[PDB]
Amino acid sequence: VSLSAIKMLLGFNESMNDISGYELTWTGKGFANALYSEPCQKQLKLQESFTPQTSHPNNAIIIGDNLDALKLLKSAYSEKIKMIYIDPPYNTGNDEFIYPDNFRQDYQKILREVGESLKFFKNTQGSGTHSGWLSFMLPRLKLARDLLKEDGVIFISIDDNECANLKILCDEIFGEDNFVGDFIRKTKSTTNDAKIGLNYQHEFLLCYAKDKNYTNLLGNDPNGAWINDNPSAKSGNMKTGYFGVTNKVDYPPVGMFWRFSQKTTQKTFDSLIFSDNCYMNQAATKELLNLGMGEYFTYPKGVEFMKKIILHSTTPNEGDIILDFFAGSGTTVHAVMELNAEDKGNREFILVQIDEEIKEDESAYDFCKKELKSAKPVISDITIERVKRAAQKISQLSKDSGLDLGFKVYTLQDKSDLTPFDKALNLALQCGKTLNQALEIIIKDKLYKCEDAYFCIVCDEEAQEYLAKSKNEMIFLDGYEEIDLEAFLNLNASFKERL
Amino acid sequence: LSAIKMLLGFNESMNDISGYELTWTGKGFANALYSEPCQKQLKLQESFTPQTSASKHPNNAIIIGDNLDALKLLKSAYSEKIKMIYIDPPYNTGNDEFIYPDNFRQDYQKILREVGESESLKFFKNTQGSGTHSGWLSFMLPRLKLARDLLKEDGVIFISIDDNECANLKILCDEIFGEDNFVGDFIRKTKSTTNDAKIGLNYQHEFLLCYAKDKNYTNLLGGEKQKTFDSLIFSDNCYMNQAATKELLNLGMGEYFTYPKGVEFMKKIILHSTTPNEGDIILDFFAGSGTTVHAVMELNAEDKGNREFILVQIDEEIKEDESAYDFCKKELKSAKPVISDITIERVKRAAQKISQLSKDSGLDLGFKVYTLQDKVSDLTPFDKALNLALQCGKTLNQALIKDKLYKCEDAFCIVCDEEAQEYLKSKNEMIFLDG
Ligand SMILES: Nc1ncnc2c1ncn2[C@@H]1O[C@H](C[C@@H](N)CC[C@H](N)C(=O)O)[C@@H](O)[C@H]1O
Ligand SMILES: Nc1ncnc2c1ncn2[C@@H]1O[C@H](C[C@@H](N)CC[C@H](N)C(=O)O)[C@@H](O)[C@H]1O
Repeated sequence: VSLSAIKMLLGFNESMNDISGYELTWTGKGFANALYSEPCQKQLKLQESFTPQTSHPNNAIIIGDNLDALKLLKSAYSEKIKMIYIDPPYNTGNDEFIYPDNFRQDYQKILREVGESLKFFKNTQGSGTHSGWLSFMLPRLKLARDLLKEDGVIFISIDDNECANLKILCDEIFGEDNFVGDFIRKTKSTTNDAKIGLNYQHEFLLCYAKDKNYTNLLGNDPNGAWINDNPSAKSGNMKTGYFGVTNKVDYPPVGMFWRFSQKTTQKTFDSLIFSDNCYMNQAATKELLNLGMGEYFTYPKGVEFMKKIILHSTTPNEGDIILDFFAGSGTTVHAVMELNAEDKGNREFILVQIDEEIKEDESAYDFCKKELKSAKPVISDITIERVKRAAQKISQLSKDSGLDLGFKVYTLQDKSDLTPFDKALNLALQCGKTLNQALEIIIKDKLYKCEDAYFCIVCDEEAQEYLAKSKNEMIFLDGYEEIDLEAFLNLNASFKERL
Repeated sequence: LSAIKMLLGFNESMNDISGYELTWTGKGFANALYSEPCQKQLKLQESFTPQTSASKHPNNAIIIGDNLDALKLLKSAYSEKIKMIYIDPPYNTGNDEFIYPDNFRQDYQKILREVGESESLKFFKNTQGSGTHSGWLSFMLPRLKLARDLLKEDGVIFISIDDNECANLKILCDEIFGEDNFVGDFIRKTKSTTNDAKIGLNYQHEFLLCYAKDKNYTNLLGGEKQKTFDSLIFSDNCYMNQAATKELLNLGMGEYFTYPKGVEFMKKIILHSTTPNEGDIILDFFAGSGTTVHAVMELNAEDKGNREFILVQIDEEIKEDESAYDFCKKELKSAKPVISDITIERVKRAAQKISQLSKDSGLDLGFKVYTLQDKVSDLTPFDKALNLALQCGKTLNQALIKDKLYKCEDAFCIVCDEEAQEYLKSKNEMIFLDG
């Protein structure tokens, strides 16, 4: 209710955007940055442990908003992730994007400034607009950066609708100097929307380094750091590769052929490697068709595509962790497990997928109900199932039992429906221990032990105190549980911590 | 410092209502320079014709000077008239870093209407020095706005660019042409194996952005407007940098321009964005080595089309350590070696070789060189009249009483006295007069 010569205000604002400098602004950016600093409200709850009957699994799938997962993982994975890959929602005309964080309680708590005029900003931010999509991506990218090791990188798939906004957002978050580069993937051969004579047939894969100084994307008689690698690769040397090597006849693993026959070794990541017909959308569709989940996931990425990203951004034999927090059909872990089996590596993975209702009219709905024992069909149901089937089919073909296709499923509960185990695993997470660090040994529904530290939940001076007559190891108590005085004090000295 | 707390806060609150926008230092002055009246006029410098076709007036033009002043000056006659623009502006890379030039102009008069040097001005030019985005965007804005004015309803603009400024460019064109009028982007493979792979990356491509004046009226098929324009067509080895440098070598100009585009690349662009027989005009106001018009000539000569071009090229002084210096000052006998010299010699050599291969009397390979003088005194009467005709809607393609009166189509005179007074026979001509 004021005077339309507010050009005063609009002038002062614009001149201040000049003084403030180069920056991509948009409606709601201020709150998106505040959501990033809010405490974490969630806790992990164990749900399932899948093995494929071989063996505690080094891999993990978390169900929930990736905003909550990442906040939760920060307590133990700050500067621990080797690579992040995310295929987020493009903000196309077709599947157009609604800003979800409107609804979060901590966002409405963040909106304590004024719960009236808010109607105008809702329309301005809106649906299919850039403001909503960018607000959504900001806090999650910031957290993703927090989880990267210094030699870590993040890849993000994107199309024309938000490529440029994305690149500029990542510049602001990761530092423009840490832009590694962009990869082009060919998506199709012929277009069907050739309305103006253009056959638009590609998308983008942006790569940012946490610290580009440490980035590397390459692919005598005494023992040394050579440790000769696999003599077989997934190649095309059918006849000139399937043959025979104390007597024992060695033949190459099936689906793979010998690298021999009856500086010039490193490979660079080429910015156009994915412009080849191999990485088109057709390839992914046939992959999920063949897992029987083709009715249920409409736009997966492709395995050989993901396999190459992983191969260039990770090492085979150092427990590199791969995080994908926009999982979808789980193509990333299908790639990880499949590459790990090929070079006999130990890559670990963390997957995140929100649990959004599948609508009744979708084919996956009945599949979830009937085939997947599910009360309310969620997208994570078929995420998990695709991973199961891939792990199961890799397991059948691969023989190495020192090869880990299992994972554990976790959900996110708002911070008494927690097991003692959930309570203890949450305390160990809050204490630096990670999801792969051996599912802490059980000791009597009250005390648990991870790596070489114990985690105490029902500090009733049972053998709890008598076992804790073992010195030289850190003891953590859950300070939000109930706790007996005499036991606390008798546990006298100083390598103890209540949290 | 406590007062700043709401200043930066009122700003955030104002940006929320302002909405989505790419901002940078000096965008406001960049938009004001667009609106400043044109300060220059044209002076004929040369007329070239390859073979004895003797087509006294070529329909093709080359303008030496600042594309900013050029487009402002073409805006009268050539508004909504250009069919396809192509520009390969400076990329603002790390080595060939880009300095903002426009703050040596009537940007001074604009800053005089503001506060003038004065302590505040030393703040804006410091935050906008050397290879910043802000200087490059401020530079690109007014010229891109003018480029839009000249495109016709069915016009498109193509802009080459690399990773340094792609995203900034895409967002700047969205604001100028409308996001809906974004056509698509094309990918050109640049090389096979890169200079140095410091981090194991082999970065081998660049971008070609396409915007339409009005995406409703655009057609990028090949014929008379069927074969589509594939967004990955230039990812083939055929369009790498080595092709282009191979062509300058073949014209004897290998040592004289550094990173030229390639003829086969520009040809396919012209083929998809223009009809062969309709007088479509191609405008390229970052001429460089003039690959663009080499391509439209070579293309007109195969399907016998009538496309016309307009080149603009700044007359930047070449320095004595660059080999083209000795070349311009002797071979081209230029008093001052400027990049436009080698622009025009490449166009000439290509017109020659194409002429010597053609058997077509009526294929137009010549052009006129115009220069841009501030005077607004060193203008011959025909130049005085050329500007007169130019501002009344007559195109440079159109040809204009012995130093007294001129007739471009059914119309102009500089000295309006006796001889012309009786010359009023051709009643109903609506002839124009100067001031
Ligand atoms: N807040 C969120 N947290 C976690 N996942 C989300 C969230 N929002 C959307 N997603 C999911 O991220 C996925 C986006 C997909 N494009 C991912 C594709 C996946 N790479 C594939 O190959 O199928 C969808 O499954 C989304 O439901
Ligand atoms: N204000 C300006 N007005 C006209 N030309 C300019 C201006 N600034 C830079 N240029 C020139 O535009 C050209 C940019 C080049 N990259 C174009 C190369 C050209 N497409 C080729 O194939 O060789 C350079 O020759 C610049 O000197």
